[PDB]
Amino acid sequence: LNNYLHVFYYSWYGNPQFDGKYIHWNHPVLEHWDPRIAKNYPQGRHNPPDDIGSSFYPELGSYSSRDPSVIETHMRQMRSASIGVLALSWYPPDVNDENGEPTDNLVPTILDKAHKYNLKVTFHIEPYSNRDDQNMYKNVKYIIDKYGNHPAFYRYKTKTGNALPMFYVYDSYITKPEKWANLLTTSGSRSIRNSPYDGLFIALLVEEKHKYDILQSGFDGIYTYFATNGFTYGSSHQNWASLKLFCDKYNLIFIPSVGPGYIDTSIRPWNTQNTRNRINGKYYEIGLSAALQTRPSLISITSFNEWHEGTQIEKAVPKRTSNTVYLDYRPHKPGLYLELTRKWSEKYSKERATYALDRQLP
Ligand SMILES: OC[C@H]1NC[C@@H](O)[C@@H](O[C@H]2O[C@H](CO)[C@@H](O)[C@H](O)[C@H]2O)[C@@H]1O
Ligand SMILES: [Mg+2]
Repeated sequence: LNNYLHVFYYSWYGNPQFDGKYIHWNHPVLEHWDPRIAKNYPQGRHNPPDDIGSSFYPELGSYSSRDPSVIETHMRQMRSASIGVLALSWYPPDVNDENGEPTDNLVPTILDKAHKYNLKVTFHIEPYSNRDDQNMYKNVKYIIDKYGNHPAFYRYKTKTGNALPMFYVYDSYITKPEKWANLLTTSGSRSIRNSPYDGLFIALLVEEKHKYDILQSGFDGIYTYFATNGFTYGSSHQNWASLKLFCDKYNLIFIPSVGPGYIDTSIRPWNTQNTRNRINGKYYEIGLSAALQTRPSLISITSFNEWHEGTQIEKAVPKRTSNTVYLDYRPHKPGLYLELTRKWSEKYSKERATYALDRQLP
């Protein structure tokens, strides 16, 4: 069970059975800002269970994240894949993504279940409205005060520092470095550094130039998230070597994000250019291979169950409707991407041993 391997996990799915309504599966088709194109594409909310906001279809179907048996299954599948850490998409309580309802109320159950399959839960901080250095302080405090004592709570166990929480911060670069440095530098007006609420803060890098913004901000590490090689400077794995090298110079944790392919045209029909075909695993493997080159401190996986963007490694089946031929992992099985992960996880987990300065040889 590899604890240096992280996977981005979403809890925002709902169905009538458990939530009393469909959530996220019944996703709207997001309109192009230019309506003179929006009108040449589908419109409105997907009407599940047959029609969902996804180019693939889950084994569990139109499932509820509030369904213990789903959480259980999910944990089990991550375990099969030998992932130790799920990076849970998080919004503050009474707050939600624009296409969902709130999901902090669920976290207690997700931890209990992560614990039950001896898995760990770190937090993937979404860009909630008015996110800044101030409410971030209030939320870190809430998160550790609320979930720190839970034996599922993830802490990067520094070989010989303190065991430190990790916070992945999605679209960090939105908040100016001056503002981050209030919270993330030692002498910042609201610094949690050297405090009971200190952690390892991970910033999304997009453009080459975000490097320097990230240093000025006070962040401990960087992650790329994006599954589409070519989309951003970060998500392009040819760049990854330079980001490792930079991260080494400035004592930053370089966490590359590897994805098994990309397709989001169920909800962003204009977004074809970033579609990547899975090539039955070849994409995913070239991604995980390029990540291992760098000899990274952790590796992140985009994603377990981002179904809208088609980055999910979770078990998916073939399905056909009156009008839709859903994609699927055929020729191979529902578990294909869990096995490709288990494979490369055990390879990473092993290779990572030879890295440490203490474990070198004559
Ligand atoms: O986890 C970070 C990032 N991942 C990809 C998306 O899930 C993105 O969320 C936006 O896009 C989804 C559709 O892809 C949409 O449901 C949501 O409301 C958006 O916030 C997310 O921030
Ligand atoms: Mg150290």
